[PDB]
Amino acid sequence: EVKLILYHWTHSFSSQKVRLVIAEKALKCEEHDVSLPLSEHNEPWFMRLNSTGEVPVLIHGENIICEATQIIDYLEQTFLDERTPRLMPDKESMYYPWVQHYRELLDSLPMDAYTHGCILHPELTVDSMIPAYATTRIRSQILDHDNVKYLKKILDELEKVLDQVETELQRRNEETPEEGQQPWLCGESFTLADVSLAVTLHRLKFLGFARRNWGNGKRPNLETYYERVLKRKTFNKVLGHVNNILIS
Amino acid sequence: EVKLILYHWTHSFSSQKVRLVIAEKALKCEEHDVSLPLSEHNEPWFMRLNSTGEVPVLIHGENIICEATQIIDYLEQTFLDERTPRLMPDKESMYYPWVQHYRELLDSLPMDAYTHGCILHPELTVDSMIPAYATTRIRSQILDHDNVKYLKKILDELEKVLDQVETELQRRNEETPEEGQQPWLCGESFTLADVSLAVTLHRLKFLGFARRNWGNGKRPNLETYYERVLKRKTFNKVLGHVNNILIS
Repeated sequence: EVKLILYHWTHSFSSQKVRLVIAEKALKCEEHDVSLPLSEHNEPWFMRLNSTGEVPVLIHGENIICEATQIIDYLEQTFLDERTPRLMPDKESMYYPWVQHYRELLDSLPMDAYTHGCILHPELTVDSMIPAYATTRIRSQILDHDNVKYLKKILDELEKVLDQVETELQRRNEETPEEGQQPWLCGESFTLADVSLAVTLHRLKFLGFARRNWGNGKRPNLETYYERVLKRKTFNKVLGHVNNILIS
Repeated sequence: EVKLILYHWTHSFSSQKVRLVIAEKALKCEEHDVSLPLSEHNEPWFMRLNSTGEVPVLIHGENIICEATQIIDYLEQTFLDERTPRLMPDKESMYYPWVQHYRELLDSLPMDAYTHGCILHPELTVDSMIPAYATTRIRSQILDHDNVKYLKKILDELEKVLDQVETELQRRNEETPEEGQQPWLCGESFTLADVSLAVTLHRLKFLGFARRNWGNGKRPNLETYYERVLKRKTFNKVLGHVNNILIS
């Protein structure tokens, strides 16, 4: 039969979203982790995050797509079996603009900039999971140069995106009955915007910028969202150990 | 050992150049032809040329590149063994500007536009190898719309690129002794610009625009170049039967 194939770096933002979509849609893929346990210079996966995560690539028989966003879209378009769950509304529906908006909003964030801003400029992190011995190595080894001003700017922009999200989630909470199917950001169905939000929050925690953005009575609906998605079966299967620096 | 892998459409301009580079550099790859012998609608490979040729993808252990030009560059950069022949001059050399210039010159051509301009607007072709039954199917089935003016414009631009090439080849002929190692476009070494020129000319013949551009005393040095490269072992191994509509 025509088989799905994927070549990816397990510890990569792109691959994380793609694999989560493959699991949400119940699709069976032949995932191949191409990442090395240790680099030529014996850099673990966390010290290697600076290195490009290598955009993933899907091979569906004859078709070939190589980009997280594109591969995700292709999976949605090609697998239309009634059993396969859909992670997007119908184009005609009045949901699609909102869903796509928030997906883009969260996909526009410069995660690559953050990942380098915690290794560097580590004072802006809180409870970062990246070993500090990587900071010194990167700082001395020497992409955009290190400007605390720049890093502080994009993090203030991250606050804006997450503030919008927090508002929408609060609206969801007000609408839903206490005892009832709790909805996600856009609706009761797990959308593509939810896979972006979920992976974003998870990576942010690895960087330590999570505590600053939500917690201790800040963005409470966002805090609840994160604890909820951490328990989801799909999340713990794909992204479960992706933040553990020991497992690699 | 770290192995090379490639997923490609045998009858695709991109894959043709890449596979030719892999052969010129003597590298061993695990090429996988993903193209189908016949489509879902039973369209042979030539009637399927309209369909995107699917950019190829190289997987070198941990590294992943998915674009003809990029994959070619990567192969040049990563395989630096003395045995591996180099298809480019040294960056410092005064050759590199010229070589890269002609490579870009020939890579800028809109081959995708030509491939659709011969199926459509077939009067501009001469001895086209595409069965004419594909023309009628495409013309009625209905990317940029069909304007004879547009097609005639880009073909006049193709004449300019090939006229430059013809001039450079004439200079090569004047420099070289009759009895001596005949040089290619840029020098005695087979460059990346030569793989572009070679595959370009070969595809053009499949489209029928070859006769118009060279032949019968027109661009004689270019005609000689084409007959010469057709005999090259690397060419007949990779691109040998890529223009034969029977072999598929």
